[PDB]
Amino acid sequence: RHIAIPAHRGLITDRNGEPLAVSTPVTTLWANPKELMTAKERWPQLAAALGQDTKLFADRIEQNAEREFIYLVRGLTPEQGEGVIALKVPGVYSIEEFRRFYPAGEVVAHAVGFTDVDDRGREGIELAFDEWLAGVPGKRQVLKDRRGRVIKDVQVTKNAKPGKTLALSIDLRLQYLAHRELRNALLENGAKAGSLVIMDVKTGEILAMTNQPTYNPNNRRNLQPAAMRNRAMIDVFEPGSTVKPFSMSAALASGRWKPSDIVDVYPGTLQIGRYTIRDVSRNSRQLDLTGILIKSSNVGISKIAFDIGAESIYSVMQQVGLGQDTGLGFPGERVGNLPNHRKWPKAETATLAYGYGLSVTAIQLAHAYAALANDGKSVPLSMTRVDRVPDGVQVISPEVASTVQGMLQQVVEAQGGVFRAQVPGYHAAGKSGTARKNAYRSLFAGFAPATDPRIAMVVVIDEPSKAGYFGGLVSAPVFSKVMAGALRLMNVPPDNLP
Ligand SMILES: *C(=O)[C@@H]([C@@H]1NC(C(=O)O)=C(S[C@@H]2CN[C@H](C(=O)N(C)C)C2)[C@@H]1C)[C@@H](C)O
Repeated sequence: RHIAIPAHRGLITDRNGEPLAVSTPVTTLWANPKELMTAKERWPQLAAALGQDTKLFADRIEQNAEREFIYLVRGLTPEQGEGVIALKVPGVYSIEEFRRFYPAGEVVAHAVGFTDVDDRGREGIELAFDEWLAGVPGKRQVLKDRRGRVIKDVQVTKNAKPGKTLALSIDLRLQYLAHRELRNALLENGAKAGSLVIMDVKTGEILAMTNQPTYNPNNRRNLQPAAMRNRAMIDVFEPGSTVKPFSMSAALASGRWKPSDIVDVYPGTLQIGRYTIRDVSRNSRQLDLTGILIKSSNVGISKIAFDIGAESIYSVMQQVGLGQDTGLGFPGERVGNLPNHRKWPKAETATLAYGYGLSVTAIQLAHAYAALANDGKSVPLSMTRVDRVPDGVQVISPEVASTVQGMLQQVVEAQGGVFRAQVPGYHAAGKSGTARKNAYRSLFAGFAPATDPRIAMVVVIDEPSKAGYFGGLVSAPVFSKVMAGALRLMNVPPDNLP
């Protein structure tokens, strides 16, 4: 009785108007088997025109002989569709439909996602913003005799309303740079999987989100399953040392600690009841707060955690969004877990403090660094272009955030620091770490320009079979290269000036 009139699906562009998902006209062929059944001699030419086996085609028509609508083929070009319609096969009609094509392809596959056969969002932005993008389908009334001769297509019951254009937060230029550099780093280190997230610290915008391995959304016939995984939003891990700047934020906000305060960590181990906290680097006695970060001392961070209490640490981590909902409403996005133990024994206090007491995603870690870089102000995450920036929330006092930024600038720039993360022409800040899932990931989280932050970035490189990945060796060089390129693409003035 009714045949739907598909609506033009809204265009998806990057933030600069570059096309990412385009509704393109296609011609679909359908048939009324009751009418096709009267023209059996035409079937082989029809089957041959559709590149279909004559018998498989005949069986399909015979098996559907009492039906009034079946699809023959979907998604042909207008010219191909016209050519078959030009054979004048009785009971064979055409529907002008729309099919999504993804011009940037594998470069932004997970972020954009894709639609199903019926042009409905199935993954990523296509799904998250399906109501905005879809539009309203039309309706046409088909009236036939008491069998299969089309008596009336009388009218169109309702016209189609097209979907709405959507500009993503993604900057395809930064996305391409991140994609290329993550693939390069994976090949260099013998790694197979990873993610790279770039964020605008002032606006909450996700400027880049790339996952390796990736896939071509235009050709989804039996791909590798690992390729489909949106790692940045789905791979949950214990962030480890990358959350020590948050434990430091709690220490500075407690009123008990100043950056020049000292902690004795010798001999790089600390016994707490039956348990032993151990530092990987064990060449220290007295360290200031910046030194605890540079040497990544678990003993140093744990002693501070015992002094200030785990409640203060848990609260900073919860306030910056670690193990919390992002509010993006992105399909398949995971939350992780930040356990609120209410009362923490010494062992749980220490493990929380050096980041093995919680599980987060790369997106949550990048959002947490954005808050720190944005002078302690958290702006809601956005996968769409943000024109009017929300007020956000002051989650870390501006004083504490500015102090920790300076400590992280020293982690990158000071003697003995993560020098492979330095960005020529700029001052940069960040912290390397080894994530845990035991499966490991090499991490670098940071932001730049260090003295007036604009961009936050997280690099996650998955550690294969055997260890040996140090975040400072593996992920830090990727941060340097992508950050150098992203700041220049954004015309951010160099801050490393005399
Ligand atoms: C945190 O993730 C763990 C520590 N964090 C780091 C780090 O700084 O990435 C280290 S590695 C330690 C510090 N610098 C040395 C280094 O980078 N190499 C010699 C290459 C060794 C620890 C793994 C923490 C939870 O133990």
